[PDB]
Amino acid sequence: STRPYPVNVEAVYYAPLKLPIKYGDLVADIQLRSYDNENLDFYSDFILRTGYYLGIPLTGPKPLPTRRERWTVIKSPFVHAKSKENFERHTHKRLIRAWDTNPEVLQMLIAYITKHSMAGVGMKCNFFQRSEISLDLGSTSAVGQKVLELLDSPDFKKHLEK
Amino acid sequence: SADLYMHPEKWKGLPPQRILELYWERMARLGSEYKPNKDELNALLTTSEYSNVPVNDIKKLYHRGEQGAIDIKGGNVNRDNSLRPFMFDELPSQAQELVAQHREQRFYNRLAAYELPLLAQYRQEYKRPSPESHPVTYRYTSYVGEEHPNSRKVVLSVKTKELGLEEKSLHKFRILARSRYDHTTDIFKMSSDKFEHASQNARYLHDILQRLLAESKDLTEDDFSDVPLDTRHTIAKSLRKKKRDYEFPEHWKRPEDAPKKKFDIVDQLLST
Amino acid sequence: QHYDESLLSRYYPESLLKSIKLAQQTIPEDTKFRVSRNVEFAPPYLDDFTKIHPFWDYKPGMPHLHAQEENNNFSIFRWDQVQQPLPGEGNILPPGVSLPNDGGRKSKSADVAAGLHKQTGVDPDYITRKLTMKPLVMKRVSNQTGKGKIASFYALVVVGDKNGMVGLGEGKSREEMSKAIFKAHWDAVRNLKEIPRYENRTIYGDIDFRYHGVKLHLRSAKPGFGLRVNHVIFEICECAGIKDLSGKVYKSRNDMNIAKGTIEAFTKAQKTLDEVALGRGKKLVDVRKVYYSS
Amino acid sequence: GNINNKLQHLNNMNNWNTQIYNYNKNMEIMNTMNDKLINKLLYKMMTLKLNNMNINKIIMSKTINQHSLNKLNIKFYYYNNDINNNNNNNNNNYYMNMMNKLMNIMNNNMNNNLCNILSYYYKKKVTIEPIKLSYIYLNSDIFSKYISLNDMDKYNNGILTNYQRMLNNIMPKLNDHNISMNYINNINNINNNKYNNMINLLNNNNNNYNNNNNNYIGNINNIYNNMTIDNIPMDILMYKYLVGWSIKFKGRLGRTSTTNLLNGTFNNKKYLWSNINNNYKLNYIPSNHNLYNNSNINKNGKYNIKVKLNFI
Amino acid sequence: FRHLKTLYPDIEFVDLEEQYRLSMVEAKKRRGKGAPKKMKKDA
RNA sequence: UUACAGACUUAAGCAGUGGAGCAUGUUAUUUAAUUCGAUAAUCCACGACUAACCUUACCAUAUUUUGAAUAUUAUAAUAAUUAAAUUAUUAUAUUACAGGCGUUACAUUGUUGUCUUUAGUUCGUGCUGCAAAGUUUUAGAUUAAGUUCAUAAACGAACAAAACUCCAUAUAUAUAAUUUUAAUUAUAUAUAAUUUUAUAUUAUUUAUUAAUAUAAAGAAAGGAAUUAAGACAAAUCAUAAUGAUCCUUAUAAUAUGGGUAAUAGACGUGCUAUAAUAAAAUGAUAAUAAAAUUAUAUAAAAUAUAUUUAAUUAUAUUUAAUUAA
Ligand SMILES: [K+]
Ligand SMILES: [K+]
Ligand SMILES: [K+]
Ligand SMILES: [Mg+2]
Ligand SMILES: [Mg+2]
Ligand SMILES: [Mg+2]
Ligand SMILES: [Mg+2]
Ligand SMILES: [Mg+2]
Ligand SMILES: [Mg+2]
Ligand SMILES: [Mg+2]
Ligand SMILES: [Mg+2]
Ligand SMILES: [Mg+2]
Ligand SMILES: [Mg+2]
Ligand SMILES: [Mg+2]
Ligand SMILES: [Mg+2]
Ligand SMILES: [Mg+2]
Ligand SMILES: [Mg+2]
Repeated sequence: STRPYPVNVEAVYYAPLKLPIKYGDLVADIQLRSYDNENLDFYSDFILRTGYYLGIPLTGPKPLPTRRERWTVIKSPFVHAKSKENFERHTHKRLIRAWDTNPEVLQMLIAYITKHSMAGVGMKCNFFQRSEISLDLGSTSAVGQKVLELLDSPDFKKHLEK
Repeated sequence: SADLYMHPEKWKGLPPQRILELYWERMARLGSEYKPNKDELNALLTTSEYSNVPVNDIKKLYHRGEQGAIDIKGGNVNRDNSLRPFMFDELPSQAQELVAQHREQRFYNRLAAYELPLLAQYRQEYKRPSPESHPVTYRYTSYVGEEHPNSRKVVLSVKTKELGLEEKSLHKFRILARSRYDHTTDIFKMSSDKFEHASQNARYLHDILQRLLAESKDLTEDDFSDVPLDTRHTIAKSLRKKKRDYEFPEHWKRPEDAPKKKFDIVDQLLST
Repeated sequence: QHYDESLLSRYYPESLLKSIKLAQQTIPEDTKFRVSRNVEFAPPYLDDFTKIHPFWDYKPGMPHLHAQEENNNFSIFRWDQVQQPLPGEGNILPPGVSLPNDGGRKSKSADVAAGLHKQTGVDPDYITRKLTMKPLVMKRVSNQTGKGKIASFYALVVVGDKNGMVGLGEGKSREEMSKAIFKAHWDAVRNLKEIPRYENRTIYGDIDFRYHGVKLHLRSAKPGFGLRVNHVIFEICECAGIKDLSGKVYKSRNDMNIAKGTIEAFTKAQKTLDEVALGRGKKLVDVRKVYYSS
Repeated sequence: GNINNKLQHLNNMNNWNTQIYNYNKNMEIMNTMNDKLINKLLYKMMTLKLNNMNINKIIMSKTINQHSLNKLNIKFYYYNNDINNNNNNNNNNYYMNMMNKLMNIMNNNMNNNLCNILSYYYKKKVTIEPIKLSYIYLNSDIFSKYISLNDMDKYNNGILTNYQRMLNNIMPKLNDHNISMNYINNINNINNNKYNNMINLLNNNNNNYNNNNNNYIGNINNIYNNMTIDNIPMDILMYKYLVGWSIKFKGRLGRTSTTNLLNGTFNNKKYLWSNINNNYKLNYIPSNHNLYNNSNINKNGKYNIKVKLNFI
Repeated sequence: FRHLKTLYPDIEFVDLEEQYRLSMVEAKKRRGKGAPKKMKKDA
C-alpha cells in the first residue's frame, strides 16, 4: 500500500472549493487592493479556502477595474524641459463576496485572514446587517463651543450691550 | 522551560549544548542588564570538553569578553578575505529572495492542509432574519489594519413598501424624505458620518428613522396628499448614467432556423 | 479518496489526525476537484507538508513576516553563521565544474602540458619533467591607434630537454607579461626540434650562417672547452644540450634574430658524419675517438 | 510557467523597498517616509567599536519593508568580516562579539529591543530579520558599499594592479550557454515526466456521461510520481549563478577620472532558446541585472562606486 | 543616534558622518583656517 | 585628398510663423530692489506643474547672536538605580562650532542636453611576416533598412547588440449568485505572425533563387523600453551632496512693508481676430466619447437674486449621495 494522501492535502493542489449560495443574503464585501496582482491573487485564493472550512459561501475573486496613476517628470535637474520621463502606478482590485453567514462566523474569517495577511495587500470590508425598523436602546462641535466662549469674552460683550 | 535561562542555579545537570544555549539566551535577553553569575560560570566550566576550550580560558572569556579573546588570540590581524574565491556554497541574494517566496508558499500550503480544516469546528447554521421583520439594512465599513476616517460612516437603506405604512402615511413619508427616496427603486437611503464612532452614527440614523416614521404616521394636521411626489433629483441621476433599455423584437425571432440536435448512435449506445 | 483512521494513523502524526478527520467530514467523497490555471497555490511537486524542511521552510525560531512566535520568544541568539545552509549535498556546483579549492598550485608548465596534450597529443609528463624553459627577450611593444597607444608584452622563450631537443616560442599579451610567457612557452613546445650533436656535446665542424642581418660564426670545440659565445646563444645551447662551442656574431646583434638564426643554423647548416658518409659512399673516421679505442 | 511558479521568477512586489498598500493615502506616505528614516538610522548602527583601534564595520543592504495588514517586517542583508577572533578554536562560544550584541537588540533584548521602539513609531507590530551573506559579491548593494568605504586605499591612487586582478578572479568563468541549456533540459524532463504520468494514469482508467464533463485525472500520488522536494525545487531555481560583474569608479581619486572594470556576462540565454520570457523590474531594469551605486568622500571630494551584477 | 548611547550602554556605536565633520574641523584648525571666535553679547 | 553610398536637404501638400490687439518669456533700460540662472544649434510658457502675504533667493526698516546639529564641562528640576551618593530625562549655561541661494560646473558625485557609429569591441586558439603588426576573399550580394544571405587562413566564445520581450490587437479558459451592470464589461492565464501557400511573368550568381502580378488561408495592420564608445573640460554648486576659499554682531536668523508685475526700442513663443465652403441663436421621453479626479474632498436636486413666464448664465442659501465599476 502506497502512502495515503488525504483530501485536505489533495485540496491544496486544486482550485479552492466554493459552497452553494442558498438564500442570497449578502453579508459582507471584502475588497482587496495591491500595487501588484501576484500577491493579491494568491491571498484571494487563500481567503476562499478559509471561508469554505468555516462554512461561508463565497464568490469571486471578481476583478475590478485597475486604477492607473501617472506622473510626467523632466529628466534633467535644472533645465531641458523637452525630454520628459513617464511614471505610473497601477492599483489592482479584487472583490470577494460572502453570503448567508452569521456575524460571528464572518468575524472569524476576517480575524484569521488578518492574522495571515501578505505584504503589500490592503483590505476594505463592508458589512451588511439586516435589522428591524424599531430597535431597543438604538444601534457640540469644537468650533461652536469656542464661538460661545468668544461671544462671552469682554472684547465681545462690551459691544453686545444694548 | 521559558524561564530556565533566568535560573542558572538549575542549569547543573543539563547537556553541554543546552547550557551554552542558555548562557547565550541570558546574554541576549538581558544585554546591558547582564551581570556575571557564579552558577553560570560553574556550568560553563563543565562544557570545557564539549568545546575543547581550556578551563582557564573559559574563566577569562567569561569575565573579559571580546577583548579577552583578542588577547588569547595574541593579535587582532586576521587576513582580509573580502574577495576570496566563491566555493559554490551560498546563494545570491536575488536567489535567496525566490527561496523566501517559496518558503511563504509552503507556509500557506501547510496552513491550508492542516490548520484551515480545524476551522470547521466553528461552523454555525445560518439563522436567517425574516425578510419582513428585518427590512432595514445597516452597512458598516472597516479598513483592516488602518486608521481611516470613512470607517465611521454608517449607511441605512430600506424599501419604503416594507415599512408597514398606510397609503396616506407612505405618501407623506416619501414626500418628507425628498432626495433620499428613489421612486424607481423604492429605496430610502440615508448615511451619516457626523460622529467619530460607527455605533454613534448608527444610533443617529436609527433615531432619525423613528422620527420620520412618527411624523409620517401622524396625519392629524397635514397629510401632504395635495403635494405630488417630486422626482427631479432622480431624473438628474438617471441622465448621468447610460440606459440600455432595448430588447430584441419578439416578432423577429425565427425558432425554426435554430440548429436541430443530430442523432449520435455512439452516445446513444454508450448510455445503455 | 477517504481513508479509515487506522490507515491514516500509521503514516501521519497524531497531531495532524484531527485535521484529517474534520476534512473528511466536510469535503464530500464525490467532490470533483478542478485545476486552477490562473493561480498556482500548491508547489510544482508532491508534498504532504508534515515535516518542516530545514532549508525550503522558514527556520523555527527565526523572525520573519509569517513568524508565529511572539517577539519575545525567538530562539536565534547567535548571528555569526548562515542560519539555513544549502540543502542536500550543501553545494550548487554546476555539473561539469570543479570547486577552486587550490589556487597557486597551478603550474604554467602543467597548464601548457595539459592544453598541448589535448591539442597536439604530446605527452604531459615529458613537458612537465624533462623540459626546461628560459626566457630570452621580454619587452613591451606598442601600437598607435586612434583611441591611443595600446601597449603589449612580448616574450621570446627557449625550451629544451638538454639532450638534443630544443624549441623556440614567442608570445604576445596586452594584459600581463606572465600571459605572454605562457603563450611563448606554449609556442616553444610546439616548435620543438632535434638538432644533430657531435658526441652529444658540440656541433659538426664550423658554421657560417646568415639569418637576415645576423652573421653567425660558430666553431666546434674540444671536450671541456665550455660555451664561449653570445649570451643569447649560450642559453639556447644550454637547453639544447650543447656543452662546448665558440663563436662570434657580426653585423646585427638583435637578440630575437640571433635566437632564431641559431636554431635555424643548428638544423639547416649541420651534417652528421653518417649523412656525409652515405651521400659520398665513403668512410669517415674520428681520429681522436679511434686513438682511444681497443 | 516561469511567472506562475515562485521559484522561477521574482515577484514584482520585491522590486519596491516599501511593500505596502493603505486605503488612507496619507498613512501610506507616512509609512514610506518612516521607512527611509529607519533605513538611514540602521546604517548608522552598523559601525561598532570595541577599542580605539578595533572598529568593526558591518555592511548592510537597503531594507525591505514588508507591510502586511497586521505587522511590519524589516528584512535586510548584512555582511560582517569577523577579524577579531577568526580562529579554529571555540572561544567564540563563551562571549558575544559586537556583531552578536548588535543583532540581539533588534528582537531579543527584553527591555529595549529596537522592535518595540519602532512598534510605537509605526503603531503596529514590527519584526527585524537580519540575513547574513558570507560573500560581498552576492548583493550589488553590499558590494558597492564595501568598495566605496573599505577599498579606498586601493583605488585612491589609481586601481592597484592586484586589486583589479582580485576583482576579476572572484568567480570562475562559467559557460552561460551550457548552464542555460542544462536548465532548459531539466524543465523539459520535469514537464515530460508529468505528461507521461497522466497519459499512463488515463490509459489505465485510474459513468460515461460524467466522462465528458469532469477533468479529475486521479490520485495525486500518481500524477506527481517521482516529483518530490529532493529533485524538483533546486533544479528550477533561477538567478543561481553569477555570470557577470562590472565595477566602475569615478570622481577625484586636479580632475575627475573614471575607471571601468567589466568581466563576464550581461545577458540571459534562458529567454532566447525557450518560451520563458524576461521581466523588467520597475519597467526599466532587466530582472537578471542588479545595479547599485555608493558614493563616499575623500580629500578631493565625492567619488562614486557603480557595481552591476548579472545573476542567471 | 544620540539616544543610542543610553538605550544600549553596552554597545559603542560610531557616527561616521559626525566623525568626518570633526576631522575636517581639526584639519582646518591646523592650517590656520579655523573659525573666528564668536563675539559675546555681553561685550 | 579620390570615388561610391547614405542620409542631410529640396520638392509637393496642409496649417502656420513673420503684419494688428492682447498673454507670456527674454533683452535693454530703469529702480532702494526690479533675486538668480539658462541664454546658436542644445536659452527665450526654460528652471517655474500656478510670485498678492507665504513662496523668496532681492530692497528698506527693526530685531536675534552656540543659533537646527554633535560632543564636552558645570548648574539645576525630575524619575529610577544604588546605600545620601550614582544613573535617566529636561532646561539653562559653556566652546569647539552650527549656519551661509557666499565664490568656483574649467576641481567634483549624480543627472541631463547634443551628436556619431555598432556587425560593434575584446578574449581564446590557429595562421602570415625577422618584427612592430596583420588575419587577408571584400570596395561580396541583397533589403527601405542588419534587411537577408553567401564567402575567405581562419574557427570559435563573450558581450555590443538585434532579439527575447511588455503593450496594443484577435481568440480561448477562469472569475461575477449580470442591482457596484459597462457581460457591448472588468482582469488573471494561455495562444497567435518576423504571416503562409501555390501559380504565371521578369531578371539572376538560373538554383533548393529574387522582383512582380495572380488565386487561396488568416483578425493580423502599430508601438514600446533600454543601452556600446567618444566629443562638446556643453547645462546644473539654485533639486540635494563634496573639496578648496571667504563671512562669523553677519555674507547667518526673524518680523513688517516693498520688489520680482517698472517701460523707449528689439527678439522668442502663444491666444483672439480681420464674415457667408462661416459666424450667431435654438434643439427635454435629453444624438454620440474617452481618460481622469473626489478624507489637506467632489458637490446633486431644490430655493433666492441678477430677472423677465420659464429656460440659459453667474452667485448666494442649503449640503442629497459618495471616499467610490
Ligand atoms: K589572434
Ligand atoms: K510682491
Ligand atoms: K465670422
Ligand atoms: Mg450626508
Ligand atoms: Mg444639472
Ligand atoms: Mg456615475
Ligand atoms: Mg517677507
Ligand atoms: Mg514676496
Ligand atoms: Mg561649514
Ligand atoms: Mg542668504
Ligand atoms: Mg554658467
Ligand atoms: Mg614568426
Ligand atoms: Mg449588463
Ligand atoms: Mg519673473
Ligand atoms: Mg464671435
Ligand atoms: Mg444622451
Ligand atoms: Mg444645481
